[PDB]
Amino acid sequence: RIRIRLKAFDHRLIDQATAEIVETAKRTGAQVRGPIPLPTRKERFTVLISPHVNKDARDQYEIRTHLRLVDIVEPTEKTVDALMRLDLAAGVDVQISL
Amino acid sequence: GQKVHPNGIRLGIVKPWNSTWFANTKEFADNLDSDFKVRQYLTKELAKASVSRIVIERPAKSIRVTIHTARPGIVIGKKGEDVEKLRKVVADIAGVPAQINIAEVRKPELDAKLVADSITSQLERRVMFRRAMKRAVQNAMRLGAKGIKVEVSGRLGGAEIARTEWYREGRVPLHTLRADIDYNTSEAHTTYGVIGVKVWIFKGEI
Amino acid sequence: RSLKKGPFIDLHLLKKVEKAVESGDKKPLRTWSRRSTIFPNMIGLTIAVHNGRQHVPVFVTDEMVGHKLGEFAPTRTYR
Amino acid sequence: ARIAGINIPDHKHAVIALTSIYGVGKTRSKAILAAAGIAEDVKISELSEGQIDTLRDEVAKFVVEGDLRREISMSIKRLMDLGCYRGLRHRRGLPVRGQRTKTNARTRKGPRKP
Amino acid sequence: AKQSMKAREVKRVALADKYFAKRAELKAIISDVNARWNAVLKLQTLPRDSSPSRQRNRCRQTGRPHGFLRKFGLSRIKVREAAMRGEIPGLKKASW
Amino acid sequence: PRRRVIGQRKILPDPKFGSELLAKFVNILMVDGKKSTAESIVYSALETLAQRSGKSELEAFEVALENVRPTVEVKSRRVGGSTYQVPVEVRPVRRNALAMRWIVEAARKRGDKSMALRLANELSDAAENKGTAVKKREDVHRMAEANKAFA
Amino acid sequence: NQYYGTGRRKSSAARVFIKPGNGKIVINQRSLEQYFGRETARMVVRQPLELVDMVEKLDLYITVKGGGISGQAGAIRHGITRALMEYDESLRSELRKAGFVTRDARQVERKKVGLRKARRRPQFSKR
RNA sequence: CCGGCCGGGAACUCAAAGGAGACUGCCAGUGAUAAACUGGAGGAAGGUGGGGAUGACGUCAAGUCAUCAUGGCCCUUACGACCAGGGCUACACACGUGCUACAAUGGCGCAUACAAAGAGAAGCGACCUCGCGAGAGCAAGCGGACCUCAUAAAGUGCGUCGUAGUCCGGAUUGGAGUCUGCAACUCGACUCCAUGAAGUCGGAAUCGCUAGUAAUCGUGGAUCAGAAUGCCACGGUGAAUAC
Ligand SMILES: [Mg+2]
Ligand SMILES: [Mg+2]
Ligand SMILES: [Mg+2]
Ligand SMILES: [Mg+2]
Ligand SMILES: [Mg+2]
Ligand SMILES: [Mg+2]
Ligand SMILES: [Mg+2]
Ligand SMILES: [Mg+2]
Ligand SMILES: [Mg+2]
Ligand SMILES: [Mg+2]
Ligand SMILES: [Mg+2]
Repeated sequence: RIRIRLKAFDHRLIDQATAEIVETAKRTGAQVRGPIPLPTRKERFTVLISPHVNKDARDQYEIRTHLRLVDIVEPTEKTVDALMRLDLAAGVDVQISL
Repeated sequence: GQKVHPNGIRLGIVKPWNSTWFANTKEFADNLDSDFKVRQYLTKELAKASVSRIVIERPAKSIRVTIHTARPGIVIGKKGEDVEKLRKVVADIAGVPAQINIAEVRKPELDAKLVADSITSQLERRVMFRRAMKRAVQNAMRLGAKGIKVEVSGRLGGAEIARTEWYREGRVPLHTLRADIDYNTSEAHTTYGVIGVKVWIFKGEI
Repeated sequence: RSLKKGPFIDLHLLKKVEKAVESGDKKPLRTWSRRSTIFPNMIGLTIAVHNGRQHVPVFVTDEMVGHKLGEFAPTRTYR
Repeated sequence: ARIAGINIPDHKHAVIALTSIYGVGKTRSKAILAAAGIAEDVKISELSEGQIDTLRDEVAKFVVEGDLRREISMSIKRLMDLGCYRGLRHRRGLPVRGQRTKTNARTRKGPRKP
Repeated sequence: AKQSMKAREVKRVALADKYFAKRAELKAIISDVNARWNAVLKLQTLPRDSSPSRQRNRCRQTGRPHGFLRKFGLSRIKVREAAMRGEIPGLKKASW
Repeated sequence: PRRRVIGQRKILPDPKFGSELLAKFVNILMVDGKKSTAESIVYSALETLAQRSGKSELEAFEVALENVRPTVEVKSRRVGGSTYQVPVEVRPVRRNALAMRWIVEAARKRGDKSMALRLANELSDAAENKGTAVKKREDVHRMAEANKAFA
Repeated sequence: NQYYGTGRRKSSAARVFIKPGNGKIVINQRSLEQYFGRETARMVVRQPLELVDMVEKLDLYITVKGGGISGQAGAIRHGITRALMEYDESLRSELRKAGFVTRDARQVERKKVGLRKARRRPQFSKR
């Protein structure tokens, strides 16, 4: 009925508002198709390192972007107030709809 | 040149990040500029307020901004006073609403950046560069600090021809990733030119 | 050779072409418009084509048509 | 086995022997044996007189050979006459399309010397 | 990187949308099979910087038109300067 | 090879005979990394050999190989001024690596149509030592012996 | 029950299900041939049935993806020995000495800024 | 509807978190009963398992005042600033780095099998339809393990070419076109049709690489309206040799 996408660059954290959310579901209402991992779109930016000349220097950075699914099948008005008003983790992107 | 920046090589572990928000490409850009626009402005204001760090998080249509300082009261002003007129301009820059925390800095002698700036502002004050490094390194070992080093660069005192000079008292494993190292920069804008400061401070491990 | 959907030509040159069609030619005719495609209605005229340093006289004809004004105004002096 | 051009080709598959004409390259030849009712890979053995001259017309359709040559010079001359960039280019022995001449213009500039 | 070169780029984006995207889509359909009256294209006398592709793309902090990166909006030189102060969320020296 | 003396990765003895040896052959004749086409060429050059000699397969290559096998070689030795083209005697282990190489190397420089063929014609000619490879050994020989003086 | 082993090689992933029936073999819902029997490695697939006989003693339906001709057939090769699992460890010792047990971990080594391709170095001249 | 497609299935492949695991520790010889090496066991992995990142005090007044910053210097109705057009793309040459070849381990037609890794809203754009084609019109899905970019190529199968400046090789030029963009003359990329140079494997001399490497085959990306033989990534097939 409701599934929540989670994205955030911090791995030791995304699954710790995943757990928090899964927990504030299984304790209230219930169901929840566990929390699903889901491929980590990781960019990469490789840049020239010397301000002038020396194209063999180069720094190589990446930005990992982590996913989490959740999926709650049974939507109890109560389990739908568990997410509401109890949430935080100001650095996870949470998508509620599809 | 050839030493990997000590803070950045640690981010993944044992070292934070002074911006922590999520954005997607599209806005990722405009936020990044917002950030280096609020720190720019702020650092010019709390200039002589001993601010060592300003963290940023945009919590969904919101910007939080902590200001790790070592003179909380001077930042805060007469009960809530200045923090307000900051809030104002900060929300009046980021283009969204601005809350604003003011974390305090104990044992600032231990703070890389505040250290550097100290030496940095002492050079513009016109004091012996030898003496000022020696002070740094001391009050630091003084209050703990398993190590520290501080070098300064060029025109040191004035010389037509430019030098450096470090001062490694204690432990500093810049190869040991676990090692807690608070590293930083500060440039002093003297009348004979510009001297660059770099302080490493070895706090711990694990 | 590109274009496909409307030969190009600047207005402020084209209205220099008609201030001499009706009127009848004058001396040369200065343009910095090496862009424009030469049109049938330019034959017999003498547009001056800027090539960088100054404007080169060029008498149009019945086959300098699908060619840019600037094809007849060498830009790099080589010798 | 002349066809069309002073040229007198054959002794292999037809679709290649046809290209022999100045005026044909693969496509126009495929179109030829196709639009004249012949099989690409057939030699001129088996290919009796009847089939040959049917082709001769099929190629006679285009401006091949001598005329093509004549017509191609015609063009190059036109350019040069108008004193345009691509014309002053043909005249000056260097390459027309835009290629660099700071180095490697050789095939149009001609084997080097001084 | 030379004020006046920035100030151009600002004017370039200003105009880039004052007109184009809007006014210059009296041009979008205008040049497609609605055929014809050629006064349709002729119109292009609109400033010049009015076109988007007339915008370079500058290290939002410094100016450098070279070594830009869209994600960040900066030149690799500032990208790394921020990179090593945290500054860029999620961005660390990667390996694999 | 300065300090860490080493061994040998042992390849997978031939997918159509069960032979370490020939699988060195194919690798050796293999090019641009096309094992597929590579064995295709020895199996069908061994197929023209095969019947044309009649003497089986395995053991027919083994003779032509036995021919262009080299017993001694001239090893450089640049000492003060002098080259010193020292003859010396070679291991069995490579003695057929070479031989296989000089064969593969020869047939590549032949004037026939197909590499299968060229290869075959080389195996054949060598069997009755009169080929380019045999010609090689009869110079690695002529070139030892002429500096045989040394020892 | 379906007795089985995974097995993979170089980005390939083949799963192998044994069942005592015949000597018929199906990879990706395909004849052994119809996939690559008649190709470079048609014979390695059988291999894990050397000292462990069959001819038509036990059946294997298997699927594999990722990598290529040799890589996939490598995985399979693993998964058969890995499924010979079930039938004891009194066979998984000459599966050792044969080597089919081992996971060949050779991967493709990345392209490293400053070289052409992992090890290939851009040619240099002193002047 | 023989499409994992609908129920279902939680097994397996994978997915991203967390753990375990390899330590010369075990046997054995070698070695001063040391360090270590060597070989064997077991094991997915043996002897820093494979790769990355990480570059000490320092050397070259080495590079960067043009990324930015800045001491001094100098111009200020000009060394600043606006617009146009042109130039950085020139061309007797010389050198460096690369791409494409000289060919049957190949060319070519046809059929056909097997990857990885990434990108995407002012975006990726299916489908359908039009066009020989580049493309064009229309139009669904997808902020994306869903949708699109996207139909890997080597390979394998038949077939043809028969050692030839060739059905090898594609330069150069003619003509006609497509898309981007106010704008493709200078100077964009691509496409159709014709054109078919040099080149038959390269003097002296000289570079790379020790294994999933070299060699070879395709794929993607950053910059970017457009403009990759470069650059940064990605798997496929897959060697030779070290006294
Ligand atoms: Mg050259
Ligand atoms: Mg400036
Ligand atoms: Mg641009
Ligand atoms: Mg590779
Ligand atoms: Mg210097
Ligand atoms: Mg210097
Ligand atoms: Mg200044
Ligand atoms: Mg330039
Ligand atoms: Mg060809
Ligand atoms: Mg070659
Ligand atoms: Mg090495």
